[PDB]
Amino acid sequence: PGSMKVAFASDHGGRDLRMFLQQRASAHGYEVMDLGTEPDFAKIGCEAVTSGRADCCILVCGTGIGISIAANKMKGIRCALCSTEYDAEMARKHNNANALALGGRTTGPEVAASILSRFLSTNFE
Amino acid sequence: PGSMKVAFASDHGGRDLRMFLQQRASAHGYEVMDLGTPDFAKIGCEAVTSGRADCCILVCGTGIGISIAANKMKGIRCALCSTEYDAEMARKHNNANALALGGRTTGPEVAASILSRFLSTNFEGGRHAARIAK
Repeated sequence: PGSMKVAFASDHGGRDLRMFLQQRASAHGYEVMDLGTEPDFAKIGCEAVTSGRADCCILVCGTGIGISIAANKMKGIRCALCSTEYDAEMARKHNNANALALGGRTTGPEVAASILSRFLSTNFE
Repeated sequence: PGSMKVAFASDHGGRDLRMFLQQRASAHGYEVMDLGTPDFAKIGCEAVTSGRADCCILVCGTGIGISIAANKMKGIRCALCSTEYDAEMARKHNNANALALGGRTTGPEVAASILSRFLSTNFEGGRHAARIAK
């Protein structure tokens, strides 16, 4: 986890939850790359990953749907939109996801945190 | 509603859900196209990109791998939804023309109410139309 560089970006509404998630990531040993607060925060999160500067990016959005669509439309990005820990577990084990979209308007913080936690610790098969 | 052509495709494990959602859409007046049981995603999406269906519904394990692959196709916007609100926003804000559902993660009644909200919500093209890119 001390090895893994984890990038985060959010829209305006998602800043609070993003920072909460960053702090849970730091507290479990992850290296946090806070990419800031807004399209804009789209290319930005995904480019940290594709250019090798970050191992994955965590994108915090309204529902996550618009961002998951956009993220996946980029070369070398596999973006999972998860609403349970099982989703995040599968996203990694089966889909080698390198981006997690989370919906701040749709997912409680503690649930977003347990989804994040599982995404970060699951290895690809 | 009577005017809308909806395509349906699913993986092996997703046939029960697919059929069930097909029945539900038929009875609410939709024109259903059962395309059958990641070949099935390319197939679902191609009904949309060729002009044969208005949207496609894709029943998967989690929906995650299908939504990724579906979104890699030009002119496809695939929404993996787990609530009716997700479905509503996927259409209103994102103009999704593909819905991904996870048969392993979503219960049949929740999947049907997601579908029903997906099929009856229109894109808000107007507000997005004049936004200035760059």
